[PDB]
Amino acid sequence: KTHVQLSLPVLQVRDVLVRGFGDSVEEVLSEARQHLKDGTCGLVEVEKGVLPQLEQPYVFIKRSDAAPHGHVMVELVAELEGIQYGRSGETLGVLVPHVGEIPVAYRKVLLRK
Repeated sequence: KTHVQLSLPVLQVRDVLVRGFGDSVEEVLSEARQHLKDGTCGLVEVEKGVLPQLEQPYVFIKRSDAAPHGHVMVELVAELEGIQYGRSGETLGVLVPHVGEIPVAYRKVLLRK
């Protein structure tokens, strides 16, 4: 399938134990997709002071469309030193590994895989 319905655990930035997916734009996008597939991916909602607490490169989920079965359609965009790789809509949050942190909510998304 080109798209997959996922329910992403929303984590508080100060709870996150593993604060990025790796060391290159290509690696973080790769790892993010693997974790999304394995159900081991969390979402941090971006506000003032969140991103500097996480590790670059960042992986964003961004709205790709204006929501089948409650699931907002999203795609992945990476960022490193203020350059983005991809072009998409509004940020829903930054993806991080989920290693058992207790979430505050779930974000239902339809991921272009």
